[PDB]
Amino acid sequence: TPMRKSNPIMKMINHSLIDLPTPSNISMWWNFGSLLAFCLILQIITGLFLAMHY
Amino acid sequence: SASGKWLDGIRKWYYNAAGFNKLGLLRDDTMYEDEDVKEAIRRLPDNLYNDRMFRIKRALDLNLKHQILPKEQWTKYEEENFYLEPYLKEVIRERKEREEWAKK
Amino acid sequence: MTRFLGPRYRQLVKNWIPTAYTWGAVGTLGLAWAADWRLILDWVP
Amino acid sequence: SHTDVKVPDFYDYRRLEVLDSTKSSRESSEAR
Amino acid sequence: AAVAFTSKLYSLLFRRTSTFALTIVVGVLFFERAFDQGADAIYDHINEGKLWKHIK
Amino acid sequence: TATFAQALQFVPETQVSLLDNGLRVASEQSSQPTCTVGVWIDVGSRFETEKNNGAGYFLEHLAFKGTKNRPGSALEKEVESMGAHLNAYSTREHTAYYIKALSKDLPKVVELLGDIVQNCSLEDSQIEKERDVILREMQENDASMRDVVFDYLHATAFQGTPLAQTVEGPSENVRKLSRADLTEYLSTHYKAPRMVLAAAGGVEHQQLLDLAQKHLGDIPWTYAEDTMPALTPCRFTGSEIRHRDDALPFAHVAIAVEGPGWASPDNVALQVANAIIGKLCQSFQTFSICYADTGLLGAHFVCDRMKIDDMMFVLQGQWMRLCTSATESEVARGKNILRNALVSHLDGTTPVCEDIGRSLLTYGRRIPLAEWESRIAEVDASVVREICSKYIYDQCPAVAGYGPIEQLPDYNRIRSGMFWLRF
Amino acid sequence: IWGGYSIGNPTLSRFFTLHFILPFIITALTMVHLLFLHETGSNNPCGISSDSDKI
Ligand SMILES: CCCCCCCCCCCCCCCCCC(=O)OC[C@H](COP(=O)([O-])OCC(O)COP(=O)([O-])OC[C@@H](COC(=O)CCCCCCCCCCCCCCCCC)OC(=O)CCCCCCCCCCCCCCCCC)OC(=O)CCCCCCCCCCCCCCCCC
Ligand SMILES: CCCCCCCCCCCCCCCCCC(=O)OC[C@H](COP(=O)([O-])OCC(O)COP(=O)([O-])OC[C@@H](COC(=O)CCCCCCCCCCCCCCCCC)OC(=O)CCCCCCCCCCCCCCCCC)OC(=O)CCCCCCCCCCCCCCCCC
Ligand SMILES: CCCCCCCCCCCCCCCCCC(=O)OC[C@H](COP(=O)([O-])OCC[N+](C)(C)C)OC(=O)CCCCCCCCCCCCCCCCC
Ligand SMILES: CCCCCCCC/C=C/CCCCCCCC(=O)OC[C@H](COP(=O)(O)OCCN)OC(=O)CCCCCCC/C=C/CCCCCCCC
Ligand code: HEM
Ligand code: HEM
Ligand SMILES: O=C1C(=C2CCC(c3ccc(Cl)cc3)CC2)C(O)=C(O)c2ccccc21
Repeated sequence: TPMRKSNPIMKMINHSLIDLPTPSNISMWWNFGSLLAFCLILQIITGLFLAMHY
Repeated sequence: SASGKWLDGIRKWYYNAAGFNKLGLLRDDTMYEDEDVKEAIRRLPDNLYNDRMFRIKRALDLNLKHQILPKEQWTKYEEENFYLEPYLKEVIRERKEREEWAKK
Repeated sequence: MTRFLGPRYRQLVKNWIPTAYTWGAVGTLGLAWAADWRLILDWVP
Repeated sequence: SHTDVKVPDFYDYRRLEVLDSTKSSRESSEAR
Repeated sequence: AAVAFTSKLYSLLFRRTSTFALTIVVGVLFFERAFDQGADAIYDHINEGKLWKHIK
Repeated sequence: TATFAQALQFVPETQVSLLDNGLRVASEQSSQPTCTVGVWIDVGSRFETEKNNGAGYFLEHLAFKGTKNRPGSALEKEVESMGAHLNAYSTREHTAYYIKALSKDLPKVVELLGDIVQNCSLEDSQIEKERDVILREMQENDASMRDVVFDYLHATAFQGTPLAQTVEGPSENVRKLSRADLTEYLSTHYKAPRMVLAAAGGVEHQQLLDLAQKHLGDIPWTYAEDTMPALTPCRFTGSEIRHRDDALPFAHVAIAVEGPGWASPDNVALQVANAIIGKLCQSFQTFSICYADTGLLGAHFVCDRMKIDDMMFVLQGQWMRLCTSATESEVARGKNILRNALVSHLDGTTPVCEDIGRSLLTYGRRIPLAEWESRIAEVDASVVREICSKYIYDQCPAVAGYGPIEQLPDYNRIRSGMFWLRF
Repeated sequence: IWGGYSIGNPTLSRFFTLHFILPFIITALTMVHLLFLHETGSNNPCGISSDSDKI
């Protein structure tokens, strides 16, 4: 087997976002979840910094 | 009476507005696969099953390519085939019978 | 639904009524004991 | 074959509540 | 044969889980009060003369 | 035209009589050219001590091997020249010898039947031949797995009590039992007031009674010195026996609780319950096994090794369902199944004769089908709920398992399955 | 919730503690959300089953 599939943590990552089967025909409306996650991450980082002065 | 021609007129209008014919698809192709529909699809003979699968893949490819078939190849309202209805009616009868047994 | 109208369902509900009102008693008394609800607890000797 | 089967004795562990046998079986069960 | 105490206790109260639970809430209601009163009595008694409740 | 229940009135009566020595004669006449006649005896393995456990099976092996009046194979040749059949059996609690024959042969039949139970020739040579045969029959694994698990169940449930012990007994005993033991066994247990002479078919009752006085009336009746052995009273233990062997294809499992015995009424309702219960696995059954004062009430199944847990879950869930939530519609079906079984069993003379004998030993009397029908008609969902709760709900079971039984749940997990937290 | 007779200093620290802790609960629940999603897979614009054309 490839290391991609050798191990539980790695195999969960693989089933999540490498070898996951996705529809071929989904449109731009399906991009907004990943942007939501990005926004959450941005907020947490900028907040941890602000926190140290408020 | 005339009422038949009138109702069929509005029905044809609604069919052209829906536009799955532009993708080369039949009406029975467009059902959502609940439990009964999946069991009806299980019962199909091989030729119908294969035709359905290819038609659906072709529609998906077109949708990927933001395109449609040539007008010459659209599904016409007057010569369509409701190939799945009969099997579905039987599946639903069977389920109804079992329910009715379950309340006695 | 319309499915669950019939003899078996009536019999089945009757089978579970007592357990239902016993759990009701449990929940009521517990709530009262937990919130020192005087409206009920003032009647306990 | 199997017919030679016999559970070994558990006398040391069993409760006195069944050894003092002057009471029907199922009533004992209830007490325990 | 021998109607014994724990057997009556099993058959009346503990056999059914709802009633077991009800028994438990009812027991805690009364245990709480009895236990508090006993403890407060002991405490008060250990150090009479030094608490401001009575000096008041 | 009649109703079922009305047809039950046309079934003929069972006549019963007594001899002076206390042997009872029972018959049902059915106007046929063929008949079954036997002797049933109120003796079995639960009257044997560890010193002679296995004596009755030994005696059964050389019952038909010769009498004084008919040395050796003469008896066999006379049975075979009539065209008749001869059979026997032995149980935890009963023993039986019967013959199938033409109705013309009743005088000879009874004669032979009396010659067998009073005048067997226990010859040393034949004893040693049977000893070798039984040892050979025990050496190799000549037992079916079903028998193995049911023997294990009796051993764990009735441990420390005579019912735990098997009919065949241990091998250590058959290599050590003597003629003295056999003759003492017979002298102590084979007494007239413990015997029944039963007949079904084209047999007239008074003729049978005359023949019984002629050929069976000299059997003694005076129990002497109360020579009968003292033995331990009944007790049931919640326990498990596990025999692991991961090379066998499939796992066998048996689980019971304690039943009420022959005498109680409740049995009827329980049977109905059984019929309601009886996919995952290959094979499954429910059972009731009755004794004088106790019994086993439970189920037996075979599974692939990866599907034992689910199956136990399903079974215990059905039990809890019946205890808490039964309904009328299913109960009706179970009653009909039970009716069909009762009437189907009693077809032909042999089963009927057998029923007469067993009934007069267990009940003291033949119970007619009409009475059974009246008892069945009274059951209803409320009765089922009540009685199932009375014997199954929150009880400790006896468990036995044989095979690849790693996945058989732990005993605490099984015990916790006997009750519901939501009830 | 006020910790007093009115809005005041004791309420602001409560707002700040809660605002600090909630985003991480949001993160965990997002992971559960996606776990649930990946058991079936994504729907698509046509509303018909896409198992013949997965990439
Ligand atoms: C000082 C500040 C400066 C700011 C500068 C900002 C610069 C921004 C640059 C952005 C560049 C983006 C490039 C993206 C490339 C992506 C390529 C791709 O794959 O795209 C796929 C994606 C489509 O995805 P899809 O897979 O087809 O799926 C979508 C549908 O499912 C498909 O379904 P369908 O096929 O059925 O749909 C067909 C049709 C459906 O059509 C309809 O529904 C009908 C529409 C009819 C409209 C008619 C005219 C209007 C109405 C008039 C009605 C009459 C009124 C009468 C009144 C009477 C009164 C009496 O829809 C379309 O075709 C839509 C195409 C156009 C999309 C426009 C996107 C606009 C984005 C705006 C961003 C603004 C924020 C910027 C930042 C600001 C910061 C301050 O997009 C495209 O294909 C188009 C790409 C090109 C877009 C260019 C957008 C440029 C915007 C410039 C804005 C500048 C001004 C900002 C003002 C700010 C004010 C605060
Ligand atoms: C923190 C420190 C940590 C580190 C410590 C370190 C040391 C740790 C060492 C120890 C580690 C232990 C590990 C866990 C072992 C677990 C074993 C196990 O699962 O065995 C499986 C065990 C083995 O059986 P099996 O072989 O699987 O057979 C399955 C059969 O179906 C068997 O059938 P069955 O009929 O016999 O049993 C089924 C039934 C048996 O249970 C019952 O029927 C009832 C049991 C007693 C009554 C409990 C009622 C609780 C109701 C919810 C709370 C409200 C209470 C009243 C106040 C109302 C306030 C408005 O149970 C269920 O169906 C499960 C749910 C039961 C509760 C129903 C409510 C569900 C929703 C819960 C959330 C509610 C939130 C909102 C509340 C309202 C708004 C505040 O079977 C079970 O299913 C056991 C059930 C265990 C349930 C536990 C429930 C706990 C949660 C209670 C609520 C909490 C929220 C309270 C919020 C505030 C309001 C009061
Ligand atoms: C929202 C706030 C207010 C909530 C108030 C809650 C009110 C209800 C309280 C009920 C308490 C008693 C429930 C007993 C249920 C037993 C079920 C069971 O399975 O038992 C047998 C089981 C297993 O027993 P077993 O296996 O030996 O045998 C059981 C078999 N039968 C039933 C046949 C006898 O026993 C347990 O292990 C149960 C442990 C329960 C522990 C509960 C701890 C107390 C938690 C609640 C009180 C604290 C509330 C604080 C509120 C503060 C508000 C400011
Ligand atoms: C001192 C100044 C800093 C110097 C920095 C130097 C390093 C610069 C960056 C180098 C990046 C790494 C490039 C090479 C990676 C090689 C990975 C490798 O060989 O593993 C591949 C192979 C792939 O797996 P399979 O699919 O099973 O292969 C089967 C093939 N049929 O193995 C793996 O699974 C990957 C293993 C990854 C190992 C990565 C090691 C990284 C080491 C980094 C050291 C950095 C040092 C920094 C020092 C700073 C000053 C103190
Ligand atoms: C922090 C908030 C949220 C995050 C980070 C998040 C994240 C995601 C992501 C990454 C996906 C992958 C597919 C896609 O991008 O479309 C997704 C799908 C989905 N989300 Fe969420 N989401 C959030 C909130 C919500 C809300 C508020 C709803 C509904 C009210 C919702 C419902 C769904 C559904 C139904 C899907 C799958 C639908 C489909 O695949 O067709 N989510 N989400
Ligand atoms: C979903 C995640 C978050 C959202 C939606 C969010 C939202 C907000 C908003 C709207 C404000 C006020 C903006 C303003 O007054 O101009 C704010 C302020 C603040 N947030 Fe965040 N926040 C998030 C995460 C975090 C995290 C993880 C922290 C960690 C400490 C944090 C720390 C702060 C602080 C210290 C302030 C006050 C500073 C200021 O007002 O500029 N935030 N937040
Ligand atoms: O973007 C995703 C997606 C995921 C990609 C990775 C993202 C992500 C966000 C943050 C980090 Cl640190 C890593 C990955 C989370 C969303 C995911 O699980 C899907 O199932 C999916 C399906 C259709 C279209 C898009 C997606």
